[PDB]
Amino acid sequence: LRNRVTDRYFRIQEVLKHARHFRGRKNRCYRLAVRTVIRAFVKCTKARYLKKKNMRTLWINRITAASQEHGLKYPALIGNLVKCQVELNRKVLADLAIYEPKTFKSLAALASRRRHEGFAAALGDGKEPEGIFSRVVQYH
Amino acid sequence: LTYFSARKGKRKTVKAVIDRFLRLHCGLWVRRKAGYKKKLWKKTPARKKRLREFVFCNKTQSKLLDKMTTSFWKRRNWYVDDPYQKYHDRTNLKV
Amino acid sequence: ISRKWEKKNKIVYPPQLPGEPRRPAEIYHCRRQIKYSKDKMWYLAKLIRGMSIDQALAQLEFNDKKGAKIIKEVLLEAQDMAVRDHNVEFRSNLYIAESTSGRGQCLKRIRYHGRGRFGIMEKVYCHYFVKLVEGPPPPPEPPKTAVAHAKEYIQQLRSRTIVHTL
Amino acid sequence: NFKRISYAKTKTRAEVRGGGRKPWPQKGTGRARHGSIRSPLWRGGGVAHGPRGPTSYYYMLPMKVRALGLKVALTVKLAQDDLHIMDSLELPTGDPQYLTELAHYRRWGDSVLLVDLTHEEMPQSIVEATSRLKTFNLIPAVGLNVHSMLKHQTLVLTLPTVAFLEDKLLWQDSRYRPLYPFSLPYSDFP
Amino acid sequence: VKKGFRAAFRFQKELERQRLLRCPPP
Amino acid sequence: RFTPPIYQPKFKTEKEFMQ
Amino acid sequence: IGIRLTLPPPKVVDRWNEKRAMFGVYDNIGILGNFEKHPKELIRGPIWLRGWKGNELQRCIRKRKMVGSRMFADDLHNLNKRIRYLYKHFNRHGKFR
Amino acid sequence: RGHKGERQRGTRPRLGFEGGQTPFYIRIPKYGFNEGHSFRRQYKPLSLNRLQYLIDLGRVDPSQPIDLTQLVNGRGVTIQPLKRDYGVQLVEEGADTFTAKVNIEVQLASELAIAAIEKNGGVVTTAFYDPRSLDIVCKPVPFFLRGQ
RNA sequence: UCUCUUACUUUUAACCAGUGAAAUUGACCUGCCCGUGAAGAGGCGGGCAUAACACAGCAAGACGAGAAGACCCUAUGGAGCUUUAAUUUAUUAAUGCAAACACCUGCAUUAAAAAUUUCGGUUGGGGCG
RNA sequence: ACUGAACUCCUCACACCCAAUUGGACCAAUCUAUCACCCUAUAGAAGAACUAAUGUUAGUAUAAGUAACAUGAAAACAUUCU
RNA sequence: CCGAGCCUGGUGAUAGCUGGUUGUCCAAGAUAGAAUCUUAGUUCAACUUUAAAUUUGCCCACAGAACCCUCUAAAUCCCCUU
RNA sequence: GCUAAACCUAGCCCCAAACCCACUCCACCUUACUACCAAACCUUAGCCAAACCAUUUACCCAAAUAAAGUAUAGGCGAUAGAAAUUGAAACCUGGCGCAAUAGAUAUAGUACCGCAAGGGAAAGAUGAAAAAACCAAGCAUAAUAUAGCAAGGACUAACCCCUAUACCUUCUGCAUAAUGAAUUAACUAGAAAUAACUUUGCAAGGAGAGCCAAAGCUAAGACCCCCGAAACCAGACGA
Ligand SMILES: [Mg+2]
Ligand SMILES: [Mg+2]
Ligand SMILES: [Mg+2]
Ligand SMILES: [Mg+2]
Ligand SMILES: [Mg+2]
Ligand SMILES: [Mg+2]
Ligand SMILES: [Mg+2]
Ligand SMILES: [Mg+2]
Ligand SMILES: [Mg+2]
Ligand SMILES: [Mg+2]
Ligand SMILES: [Mg+2]
Ligand SMILES: [Mg+2]
Ligand SMILES: [Mg+2]
Ligand SMILES: [Mg+2]
Ligand SMILES: [Mg+2]
Ligand SMILES: [Mg+2]
Ligand SMILES: [Mg+2]
Ligand SMILES: [Mg+2]
Ligand SMILES: [Mg+2]
Ligand SMILES: [Mg+2]
Ligand SMILES: [Mg+2]
Ligand SMILES: [Mg+2]
Ligand SMILES: [Mg+2]
Ligand SMILES: [Mg+2]
Ligand SMILES: [Mg+2]
Ligand SMILES: [Mg+2]
Ligand SMILES: [Mg+2]
Ligand SMILES: [Mg+2]
Ligand SMILES: [Mg+2]
Ligand SMILES: [Mg+2]
Ligand SMILES: [Mg+2]
Ligand SMILES: [Mg+2]
Ligand SMILES: [Mg+2]
Ligand SMILES: [Mg+2]
Ligand SMILES: [Mg+2]
Ligand SMILES: [Mg+2]
Ligand SMILES: [Mg+2]
Ligand SMILES: [Mg+2]
Ligand SMILES: [Mg+2]
Ligand SMILES: [Mg+2]
Repeated sequence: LRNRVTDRYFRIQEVLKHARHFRGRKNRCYRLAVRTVIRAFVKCTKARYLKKKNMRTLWINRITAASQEHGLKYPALIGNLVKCQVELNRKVLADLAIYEPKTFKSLAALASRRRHEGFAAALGDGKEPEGIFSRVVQYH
Repeated sequence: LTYFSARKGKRKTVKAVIDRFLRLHCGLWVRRKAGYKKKLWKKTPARKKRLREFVFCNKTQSKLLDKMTTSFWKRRNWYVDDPYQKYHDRTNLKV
Repeated sequence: ISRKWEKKNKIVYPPQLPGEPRRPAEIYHCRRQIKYSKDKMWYLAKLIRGMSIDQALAQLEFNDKKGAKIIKEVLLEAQDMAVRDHNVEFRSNLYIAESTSGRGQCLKRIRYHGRGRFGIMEKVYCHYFVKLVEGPPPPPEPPKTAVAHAKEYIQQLRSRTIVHTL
Repeated sequence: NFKRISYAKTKTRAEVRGGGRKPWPQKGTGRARHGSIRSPLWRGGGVAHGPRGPTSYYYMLPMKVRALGLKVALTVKLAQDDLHIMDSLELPTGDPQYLTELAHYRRWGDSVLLVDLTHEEMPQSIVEATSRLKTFNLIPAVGLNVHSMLKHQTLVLTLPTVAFLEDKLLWQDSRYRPLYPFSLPYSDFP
Repeated sequence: VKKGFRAAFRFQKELERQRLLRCPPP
Repeated sequence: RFTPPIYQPKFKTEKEFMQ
Repeated sequence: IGIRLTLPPPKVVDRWNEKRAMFGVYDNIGILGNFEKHPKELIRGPIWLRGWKGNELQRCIRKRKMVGSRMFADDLHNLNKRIRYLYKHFNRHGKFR
Repeated sequence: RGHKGERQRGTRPRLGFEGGQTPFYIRIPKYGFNEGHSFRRQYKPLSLNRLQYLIDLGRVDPSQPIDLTQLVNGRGVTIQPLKRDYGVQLVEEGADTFTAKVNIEVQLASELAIAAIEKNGGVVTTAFYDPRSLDIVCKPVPFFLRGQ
């Protein structure tokens, strides 16, 4: 046996270290461990997409809850805030709902106010003055 | 073919190829048309002329014949009165 | 083979300071190459795990298993050497701390089957290991009360945080 | 590598003793099908692709390349201040201690390769001194080679030796293609 | 017994770490 | 049609403790 | 576990033994010695392998030709079979044809 | 090696075999292109251009008679006695701008080459060497070592 | 035997003590209904169910396990048998012609006995095509 | 209106998601030359890397403490009885 | 374990058939056919890969590409400019 | 902490060199190892290749090289293959060989198996003196708690929540179908040419005779696996 692997222990250990926390023979038997570890790593890579997605649905759920406290629906809040030219993302709005409820009520008030301005503009077809909060800051 | 001889451990020439083909030094192989001696009575003069021709081979055919012959058959030969002497070298060939 | 259990009685601790609680005596003893299954031996080892020396000896005396008398012999030897060599005050004042069976070196034999075919029979051997500690046997862990459960549950509720937020 | 002969050999499945008969029938048993107990898969079988026989590693670089090698090595020795020229390799005493301490004083290095023109007409003093020593090595001019020069830190040549080297190495340039081996007589060569 | 030094050395280093982890120095 | 049984070599099952 | 629990005994190599110190001397015997000898003559080994190189099959043919008559019967039989096998392998088997 | 098949198992059929169809190399009729190639006489060409070059560079000496030995020693021409060379053929190439008075002995000479030699006041002769003597004349020193 | 089965004894059984195999095994933290996957799901989707652990029964499922099959097809893979398949007559027997003065030898012919080798492709499959 | 991807934008980065096949950049360990000297460097070599062949040998599991196996009775252990 | 015993050798028999073919990372990369005792295979072409040389490639606009059968469409080929 | 793991050296391999063996006594071809009575010479075949097969299909023969894979031979197919001619340098005690699944089968042709011919193993490790620590699988320490390829995202928190149809290989394509795997350790599978490409040397010449050459020649680097039939033949052994 002119050449034979002397470092096989370490090669096994590289895979096995990731398998320690598994249950059953997967944690210790290399043949089984390697297969589960490949799956673990693949899942880990694909989970990044889901993490981002799940955070956003969580934020929307929380925003919905907080809006509903003020009698406003989720689409109403987000839509009207955008129309007020305020650009607050869903993460921050959810944070505000939890931690700054007075600020959130203010934002809910603003959204509601803008919503009524929209309805008044829609009802008042033709030549009518623009809503006070409806008017938009122009950038050039 | 025999890649390694039992006696010498050398590549062997296929003698069939030597019996049928001429190698020009430039790399071209010359052959007779198949069936040129066959049933000439039933063949047109134009066809008979086409048959009585020395024709070159494909790249793929040339590559086959090269592999089936040793280096001896590929050497430059200075025959005293060679009818194919002029055809050994290429002139004004671009790629 | 390894024989580490024997070497455990060879440990010498430095002399204790006057302002220190008295160290309980520990005795390590084993029987090697018992002709008996380790799996069968396990039940008897498990039986006497928390027990005092006298309780264990009593239980073993009235057990019908082969391994019971072997453990009884080992326990008696351990009790004797505890008093003699390890300076244990009273032979009664001992309890089983560790009681374990391990595999022994085994022999392969042939078992003839009812054709040309056969099987490989294995002559089982085991080791019995015991650790005795000087002192009364420690009281068994009391069953969890309703109040303990209640407290744990409140603790869980109080521990919880607003997750995935600022 | 050119001198190398590897003497490593392993038995092929053919060469391993026994293994003629089929171990068991092909279809009958639940076992995997084998036809010899001496196949590479088996313990004590022949090797599939192991070293075969004495193997030779022999090849020749062109003569001109080898001569260029020598020239290049000499050039590099001079460029890096590792080449020294001597009128003669004559010592007052045959004591190896003398030679070592001389080299230390001259700041030659750990290892010195000394080259004389010819083996027979080597001075007795240097022969006596160098025979005992390990790092100091005495070779005739015919024995000069790239491996030795690279292995030794310092190269020491005699003035006869330097003239000899120039002649032999420069002959390689401005020579014809050989009609036959140079061992055979020519008009001008020997 | 496999010829080589590097693997044995690496393993000595591993055992050293294991000994240190099992019995930490004061 | 029929396959005959194969016996293991006897030495395998005839091993004893070394003393 | 196939790893040793102790370091192997340390290897001491005398880089300046006579064999290593005088390695390569006379490699240029021809070019520096009026071509009286070829460097190939300095090769010490089997009769059939002196200053010649070839693949396994070529080597076997050469061995059979040169020292075949002096060989032991069993060794000669093995060489015959080896040539016979290598013939079939090199001529009839492979990827490129 | 690709997917499992004859190629992948390493048992791919011989060069020239077309999988059953009559092979290309077989299909073609035999013709005597190489009928007596071995028994054909071959002559290495020496252009007047090359000869002039050798004279100018001093490789050959025009003061003495120029022969096969002289040409070979000058290394102007390489003659292989085996491979069925029968000597040197003097060829008309470089007839113009050949200005040398030489006594040359060649195995074959073209009309124009002879004319070129004679114009400059030189002498050309045509000689025959059999394979054995040709070997001897081209490499005299090895022959002398033979002892015969 | 059955209508139509019953009772008892022995073996087995189950429990206690001793000794202690085999086929088998990707890993399993190993549910149900409907659907999907050309059939077919413990594991996929929609519903439902669900503290966790033995022991004894059972054979509906795990296309349950081990070989050994039977059917169809394939290989320019085998083998046995037959002949009015092809190639032979080395062998045997007889005959004729040489040689030799009936036998032996050489050549040729006729038979017996064998020997070597094969049995293309399409058309349900088989016969006639 | 809103939700909704690896699409697109955003901050930073970029060779870093095809079967067979083909091209390239690295490289574990071993031996050798010369280094290096708590384990390495540049080269030259080669029996140079195994989650799979009802693979080979060895160890140990699963089924499984399962299937299965064994000693007629009393007694002074003289003996007698069935 | 007899439609032809067993053992050894030839023998590493042969197998277009079944199974297997061991470090890391990146890149390019898919379905016209012909012949064949041939359709479980191979050879040539087509496609694919690499390196090299040189100029066009693709997309395309006018113009242009059949009568007969009594009918016949989406289209195709060719193709400057871009 | 059990079972275990670990080790270095018995020996072997290829060469070189050198031409080996051979009676204490007694017994030993009869049923060998039992004191003592009336005849040898004789074409190998076949597998295999020819993609079937039927002629045919390399196999030492007097020592390198070159002529030359040339002349020749051949279902002129697969393939086989000279010679004339040239010419050969000689320092044994070495190893970019193996190190107990390796290297011999070998601790031994023993034990064991078979009527016989015949097949044929396994394994050992203290120290100068015995007149002196940790690591495979399997387990134990230490059984288990709704839910589901056994994980991943996570989380204060093991589980609960959400996401996720094992791996390999095969079939024109598909996996989820079928094949293979109890697990661990060790062992176990790409060998070479022509021609091209890349890098040097020299250059109308290159090459350390032969060979090639209308920029070529010389040298180097870089491409061609493993296991498995039923068979066939030869020589033995068996009623
Ligand atoms: Mg029986
Ligand atoms: Mg064999
Ligand atoms: Mg099985
Ligand atoms: Mg088998
Ligand atoms: Mg076989
Ligand atoms: Mg071996
Ligand atoms: Mg394929
Ligand atoms: Mg296939
Ligand atoms: Mg039961
Ligand atoms: Mg029981
Ligand atoms: Mg079993
Ligand atoms: Mg269903
Ligand atoms: Mg479901
Ligand atoms: Mg049950
Ligand atoms: Mg299932
Ligand atoms: Mg057949
Ligand atoms: Mg056959
Ligand atoms: Mg989104
Ligand atoms: Mg992204
Ligand atoms: Mg994108
Ligand atoms: Mg990118
Ligand atoms: Mg390997
Ligand atoms: Mg492994
Ligand atoms: Mg395996
Ligand atoms: Mg059961
Ligand atoms: Mg029972
Ligand atoms: Mg095979
Ligand atoms: Mg890509
Ligand atoms: Mg045909
Ligand atoms: Mg076919
Ligand atoms: Mg096929
Ligand atoms: Mg155009
Ligand atoms: Mg065949
Ligand atoms: Mg061994
Ligand atoms: Mg062995
Ligand atoms: Mg473990
Ligand atoms: Mg779930
Ligand atoms: Mg299986
Ligand atoms: Mg009889
Ligand atoms: Mg009888």
